[PDB]
Amino acid sequence: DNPRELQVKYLTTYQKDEEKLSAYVLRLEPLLQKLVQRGAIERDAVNQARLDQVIAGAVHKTIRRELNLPEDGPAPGFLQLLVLIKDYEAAEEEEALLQAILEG
Repeated sequence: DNPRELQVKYLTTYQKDEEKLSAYVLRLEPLLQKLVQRGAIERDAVNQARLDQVIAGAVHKTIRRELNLPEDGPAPGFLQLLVLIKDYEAAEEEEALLQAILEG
């Protein structure tokens, strides 16, 4: 309920085994915006905070590279990050289709 408790819950929210990364980011977003409301995070840090937790919580332990995002660079906005993830998930689906076919 209080800001620290909200922070702990956000930081310990992790991507589920069979959850799409895009669904994961969508699930995180309300929690992040609530943290902004309660003063636990400043507006100007939101994008970085978002990216950080995606990186921390993702099943893919090197997702920052898969999305071609470099450290130190500026954090993408919400919609930009979602589009990067959509493109990534499309490519992953292509790889899965190929594996299923070759397995014929």
